[PDB]
Amino acid sequence: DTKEQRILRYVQQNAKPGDPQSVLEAIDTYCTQKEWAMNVGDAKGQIMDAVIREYSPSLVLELGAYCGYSAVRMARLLQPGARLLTMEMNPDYAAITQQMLNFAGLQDKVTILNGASQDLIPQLKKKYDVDTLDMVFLDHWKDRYLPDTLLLEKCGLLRKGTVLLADNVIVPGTPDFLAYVRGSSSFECTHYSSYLEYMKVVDGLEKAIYQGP
Ligand SMILES: O=C(NCCCCCn1ccnc1)c1cc(-c2ccc(F)cc2)cc(O)c1O
Ligand SMILES: [K+]
Ligand SMILES: [Mg+2]
Repeated sequence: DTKEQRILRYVQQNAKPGDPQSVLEAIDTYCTQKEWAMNVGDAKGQIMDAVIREYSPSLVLELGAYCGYSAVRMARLLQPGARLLTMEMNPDYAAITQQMLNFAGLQDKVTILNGASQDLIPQLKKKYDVDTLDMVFLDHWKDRYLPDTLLLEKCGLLRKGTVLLADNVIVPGTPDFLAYVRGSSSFECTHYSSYLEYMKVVDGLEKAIYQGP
């Protein structure tokens, strides 16, 4: 019995099917009262919501799904017809995320891609019929934020205005990614100071808007 299975069971028994807000509230209650887990959380989640509402992206890519908390958070605010693709290397987490989206009634808006982001990103154009991405949410291996951002550019997946939103830039931290985007004329950066999910520890989101080559 895993922590991720316990979170999914808790949602199924304490939230309303087809109600994404109740799913988010149940995950946040479980993680504050029972066991911490690496979901983006409500503090950083409110900043995510404000970014999503500002840009109303039609196609979002997420790197790292975990239990589907951030996928539910983003997908619930997407416009009819807009889509989210989420890459998850851990098959057990991918199965939890699929069941979380199904319970939230968001399954038609989100596609889980099982595998490594370094292998899946080069297949987006030809296999998944992607042209360019409107937004990317980075929440996977912290040492992969920079290489995958460089890979997205190489693959022609970024366009002028693509919004990169990165979790955990302070804790655990993404020092090479932060230094790179903040020092590059190809990105316009904004830091949103906040708190590590379910903890009185400072963390933050970085928004890095791609400006073209
Ligand atoms: O490691 C994290 N995420 C990546 C999980 C593996 C992704 C693998 N993958 C998925 C797809 N392709 C590759 C993470 C960790 C923490 C944290 C903070 C404080 C602490 F004391 C311990 C941990 C907080 C988060 O918010 C995080 O996201
Ligand atoms: K999450
Ligand atoms: Mg995170």
